Amino acid sequence: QFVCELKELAPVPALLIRTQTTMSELGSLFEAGYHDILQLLAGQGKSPSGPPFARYFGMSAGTFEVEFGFPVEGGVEGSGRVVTGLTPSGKAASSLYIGPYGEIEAVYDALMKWVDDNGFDLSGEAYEIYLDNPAETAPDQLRTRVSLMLHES
Repeated sequence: QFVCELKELAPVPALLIRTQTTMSELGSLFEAGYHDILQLLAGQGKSPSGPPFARYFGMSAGTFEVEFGFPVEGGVEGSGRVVTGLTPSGKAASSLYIGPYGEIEAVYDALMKWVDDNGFDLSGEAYEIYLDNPAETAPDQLRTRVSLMLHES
């Protein structure tokens, strides 16, 4: 029920916040951080050049790495907690998930199955691209591009 593909991601400029967090703080972290990035861009008379995303690394049960932000045209400067960087690069198993974010584990299970069957090894990092904003999109139509980063051995 999920179409999974091997994709070679090309990196582009991004404004990001790279930190470590726990599940209970994640919501507030994203709320304040994405706003930070947006206001920083606005202050410079600019805007994002792509949809927001987040990279996850570690166990959700403890403190895990989370790096998130927006792709940008570049030439923009970071400030405070916001830094300049790149969107992910390299190989990944990717699928487009549609529906409420809470039920996303379904696509992850499909992706992991795909990875095993295609002779790839997981890097451990997950990359999600939030194409639609849950504030103005009905659950059934909410798109999230999910990608599990891959190793090469």
